[PDB]
Amino acid sequence: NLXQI
Amino acid sequence: PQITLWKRPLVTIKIGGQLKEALLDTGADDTVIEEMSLPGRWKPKMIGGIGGFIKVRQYDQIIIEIAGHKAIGTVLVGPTPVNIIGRNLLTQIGATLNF
Amino acid sequence: PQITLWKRPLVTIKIGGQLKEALLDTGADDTVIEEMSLPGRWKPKMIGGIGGFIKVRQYDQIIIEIAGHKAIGTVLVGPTPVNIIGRNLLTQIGATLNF
Ligand SMILES: [Cl-]
Ligand SMILES: [Cl-]
Ligand SMILES: [Cl-]
Ligand code: NA
Repeated sequence: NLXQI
Repeated sequence: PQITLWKRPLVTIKIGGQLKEALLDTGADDTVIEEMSLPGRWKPKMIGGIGGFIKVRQYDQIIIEIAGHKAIGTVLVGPTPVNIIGRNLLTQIGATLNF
Repeated sequence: PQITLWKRPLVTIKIGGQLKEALLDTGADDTVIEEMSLPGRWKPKMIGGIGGFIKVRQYDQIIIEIAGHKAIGTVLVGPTPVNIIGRNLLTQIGATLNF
């Protein structure tokens, strides 16, 4: 899992 | 505390009287929690991640405890794979990255 | 250093002989870099986050310099909107979260 803008 | 990164940096949060687990995430501008009820009005926001953009509900001035530290600020609610504590609240609890 | 989180924690990296800017991302299990060539064997992988999943190429035993600190590990390459240094390489440079 990678994870925000 | 000092948290190493060999495992996911998961902590307990308290929001709406409810305990939840969340990830401390320095790569997130904003705090994002799974679907739940929060008080007050919300406003629209679009956020971007690795897979593209999603719509979320923005709730301002929400009281949340993070690893026993009090914060009051913006919480986004939407379909996130994991609850994430982002820089907007990491700065409130005094967190820094060190190496 | 000690990096505060008022701003995105962006650092310079060197990978494949190239300088890039990357985000130090404690919410990321893995390191993901924008499309580039790397030497050796790779295999396909799917990785996910907010917004869903993307397909990447997985390269193992890649060396990267992160803010002057050398580390080796797996690097994923694909259409990510931001270069991300994840926990698999943050551990190697001794990064911790502190509050
Ligand atoms: Cl805030
Ligand atoms: Cl690795
Ligand atoms: Cl360690
Ligand atoms: Na390799």
